[PDB]
Amino acid sequence: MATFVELSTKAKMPIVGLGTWKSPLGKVKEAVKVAIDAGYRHIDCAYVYQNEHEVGEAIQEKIQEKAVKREDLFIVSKLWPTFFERPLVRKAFEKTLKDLKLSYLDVYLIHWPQGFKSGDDLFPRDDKGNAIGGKATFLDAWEAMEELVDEGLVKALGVSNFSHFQIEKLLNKPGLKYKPVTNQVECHPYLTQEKLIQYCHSKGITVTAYSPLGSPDRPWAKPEDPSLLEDPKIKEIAAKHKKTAAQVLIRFHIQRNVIVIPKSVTPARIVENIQVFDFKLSDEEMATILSFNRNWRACNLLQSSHLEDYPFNAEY
Ligand SMILES: NC(=O)c1ccc[n+]([C@@H]2O[C@H](COP(=O)([O-])OP(=O)(O)OC[C@H]3O[C@@H](n4cnc5c(N)ncnc54)[C@H](OP(=O)(O)O)[C@@H]3O)[C@@H](O)[C@H]2O)c1
Ligand SMILES: O=C(O)COc1cc(Cl)ccc1C(=O)NCc1c(Br)c(Br)c(Br)c(Br)c1Br
Repeated sequence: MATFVELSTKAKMPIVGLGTWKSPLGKVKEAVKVAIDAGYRHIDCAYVYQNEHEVGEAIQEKIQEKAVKREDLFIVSKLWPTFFERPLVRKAFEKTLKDLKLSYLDVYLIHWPQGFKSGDDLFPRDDKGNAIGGKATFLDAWEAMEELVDEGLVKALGVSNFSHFQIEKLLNKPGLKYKPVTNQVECHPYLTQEKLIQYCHSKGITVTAYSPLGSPDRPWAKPEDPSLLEDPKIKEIAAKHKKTAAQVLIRFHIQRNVIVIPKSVTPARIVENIQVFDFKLSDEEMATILSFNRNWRACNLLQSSHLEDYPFNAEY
């Protein structure tokens, strides 16, 4: 189904993908199967979601049943920041690839720019809940990740939650073998990322929008927190096309040429979320939606600010 966004490597990244954060075991498998049936080809995964082994089962089921070919799939995973020391990059990725039951990843992302204490405690923190840093940096990680590409275990590298300063830091590293093909960040009408998107696009870096629906199931959600799916102005635009709010929030990205990865394990929503290629938001509707920016992050902590390379203090 989906149209694509051309990467700098000329690989074609499907513009709508399936999110898998918090997709439970015993539902993520069916989620993936339904999505591939509905025409999804891009699946967004991560080591830290601890459900890649169930994602792997589903992908293998559908390739073996002729529903899809491996080369038409676009599989993305992410390296967690406790594994930034070189030998741990390899062991984490190998766990990821084995779980996914694949011979290669299409894209491997640095999940978060700050290094955390190395090892298999994924969330090292002090008593007060603040992150514990490790000395390895995202540049150390990138180095070991470039080997995976040399060996063809990964077709391309990317970053996630990077501000333009840290991408500059990355692109200006003397000795860089490969460049990031995407920057995966939170993006939606409340956090429109105009400056970051402009920046990345000018450096030949695509943007992948995460939490496009305002991530309404996030466990740290307060009832006073803004809710994009219930936003009357968003709902007004959807009604105007006889579409759902989710469909408008997804199509918003497509029209900015931004890749977008709504998560669902509900078959109807998964199908709904990819029916976004039969309407168009007008120029005035795009303008209106863009105006909703209030720099609101659904995904934030301030529990790791004390570490170097915190991405959200910068303006973009
Ligand atoms: N790189 C990063 O740091 C990072 C951070 C956050 C997220 N992620 C990626 O981005 C993906 C998407 O973001 P997200 O999971 O935070 O939240 P999201 O996709 O904005 O929203 C997910 C929530 O919306 C519900 N939903 C999905 N479609 C719907 C629809 N059509 N109508 C009403 N509700 C709907 C889902 O419910 P059901 O599942 O019950 O259907 C789920 O509760 C993640 O799954 C993950 O792959 C990456
Ligand atoms: O990546 C996903 O799909 C799910 O993302 C999450 C899931 C949970 Cl339970 C809690 C927080 C997030 C999240 O904010 N991720 C982006 C993010 C990460 Br990563 C890290 Br590390 C830090 Br520090 C900060 Br701040 C932020 Br913002």
